[PDB]
Amino acid sequence: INDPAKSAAPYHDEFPLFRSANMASPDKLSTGIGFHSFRIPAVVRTTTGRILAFAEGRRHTNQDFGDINLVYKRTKTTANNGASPSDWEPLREVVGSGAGTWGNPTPVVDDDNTIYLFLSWNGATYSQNGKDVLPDGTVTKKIDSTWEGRRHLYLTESRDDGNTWSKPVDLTKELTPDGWAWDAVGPGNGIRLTTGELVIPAMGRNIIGRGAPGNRTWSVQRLSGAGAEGTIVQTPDGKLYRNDRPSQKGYRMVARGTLEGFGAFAPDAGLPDPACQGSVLRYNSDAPARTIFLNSASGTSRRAMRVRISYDADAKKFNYGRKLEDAKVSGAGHEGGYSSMTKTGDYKIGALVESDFFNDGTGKNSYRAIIWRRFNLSWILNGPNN
Ligand SMILES: [Cl-]
Repeated sequence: INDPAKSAAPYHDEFPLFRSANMASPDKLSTGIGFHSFRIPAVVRTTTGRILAFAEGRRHTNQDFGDINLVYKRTKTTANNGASPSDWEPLREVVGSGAGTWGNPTPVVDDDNTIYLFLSWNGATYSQNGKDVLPDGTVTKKIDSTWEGRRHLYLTESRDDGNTWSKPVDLTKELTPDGWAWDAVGPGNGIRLTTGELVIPAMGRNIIGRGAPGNRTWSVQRLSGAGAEGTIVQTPDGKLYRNDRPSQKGYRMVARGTLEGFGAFAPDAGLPDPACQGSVLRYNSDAPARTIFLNSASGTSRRAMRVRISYDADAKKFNYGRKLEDAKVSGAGHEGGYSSMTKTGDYKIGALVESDFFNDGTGKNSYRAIIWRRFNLSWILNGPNN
């Protein structure tokens, strides 16, 4: 019941990291290529201490389809922990080839500091629902099971602390079941287990990496009743824990297991969710061991961002935690949406969170930005609603 972290001085700081086209100093590539919106964050700390932040750079609108590039920023040094805006490099690109969709960043850092980045891809003229109008008036086809029309799974990696990235390699035939149309990996992050394997959450399955770090053999672990957008953590007991976006608004869907198989998914009544992506983080294993969870704690709204701690060996129950709105950002829209968390080298949690200007309401022209937050366990534990 005692957590020494509560006695530490509370710390928080927050600022926009991916600045949409409507903001002052909007984020653009060195090529001059700009983006209406940034969505779908992912963040990892590498073995050097450098922080890598990934996002979908949505070129023309905030929509999930059309020309979308996979963009990123690194901390300028391995030691600055992204503490202030000046600690971050300008926007770079992992991949932006063609006018199709490169997205769903799902990174994991291997033992050798190879940073793997799993990605989803679809063609320029396809969308999840089909019949969507593109900027030039073209009407999309519905994503289907054909090679051209299906969702692909790609893998790129960096061997130089995120400085450069390989041309992404298509692993669809190997790691996506045959006959699938729609697919998703993450988005958010994969993990490295105490036992040495990599686990990457995906739609209806886990991707498992075995063998030599940065030289892994990949395989698929099929799951029953998993969601499209999943998260994975190793709980203090050493078991695996999937915490997935539900198909309908309500609660997070949770299953527990091992590399040999999982039990059933069931709603976690303690974790309301509006059918949106979430994020989970293994903080520490020594007493008191902690798992961190972040989503919108609402059955209806994405604007109820809440970070929580679980002390349970199986992460059975999370505390109330703290509303991110307790440390609100101004000038970057209405915060809430997808999120991603890492530990920093200075004993903080670093979180990326989507934000929405809502200037076009629910419409395609509403600018979307991504906020970077740092806070310590003390900040969470000293929340007024605990
Ligand atoms: Cl969504």
